[PDB]
Amino acid sequence: MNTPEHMTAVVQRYVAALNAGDLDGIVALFADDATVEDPVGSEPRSGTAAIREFYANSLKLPLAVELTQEVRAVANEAAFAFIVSFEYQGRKTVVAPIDHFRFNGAGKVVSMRALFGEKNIHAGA
Amino acid sequence: MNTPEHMTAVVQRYVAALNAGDLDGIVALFADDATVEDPVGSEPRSGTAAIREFYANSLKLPLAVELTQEVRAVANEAAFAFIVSFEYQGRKTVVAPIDHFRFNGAGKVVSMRALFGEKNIHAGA
Repeated sequence: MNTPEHMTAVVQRYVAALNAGDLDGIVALFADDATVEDPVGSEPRSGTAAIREFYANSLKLPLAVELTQEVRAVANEAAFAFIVSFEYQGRKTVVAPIDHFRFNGAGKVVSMRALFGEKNIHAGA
Repeated sequence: MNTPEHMTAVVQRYVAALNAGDLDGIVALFADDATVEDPVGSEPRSGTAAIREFYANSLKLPLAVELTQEVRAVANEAAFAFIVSFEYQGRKTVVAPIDHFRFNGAGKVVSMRALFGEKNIHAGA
């Protein structure tokens, strides 16, 4: 049963798994036929193996991710604002997206879409 | 041409029109065949006349709306966090949703979805 409480719990488990580099913990949140479109507009990775590799690549560098506002949960859907920070060659970068999950009956994520553009990437020189 | 700058400008014009109770200014932002789903899950109002009435009802009470974070704009889509505040019978209420716009080629809004649930409605007693 998809209650706002469950969907909010899932967003928190997702954010925490990213921080820990827990690939199994992230993949376990998705339906086997789920899709990920990161960022919006590109072509969606489909299925368990594609999704795992995507995150395996994202987690090449250590990410510090945190929710910046309350999670919005309603009718099998959740949206949340957060920031992902990482350093590279002495430069600290902060990506500030808004993600959107859609859950299935079983309470698993069937689709994920990360919305952010160049104006949401904040890196120094 | 839908540039992030245009889409961000539209979100700002939308938020300002709500604050002013400028119904023509809000409706002018949408495509004639646009849809509004407020909140997510319910049934979408379709077309210019339905959309105008919806907002005419929302604007029964004076709304104070403000963007709380940067607007996320990418590939014909924009998402933003904001709060709508209003008073009623001595009670101040704050709704904290995340809206999602999808633009057409002409740069007009073809669809709007407001995502927020009971946990995003913050009223006193």
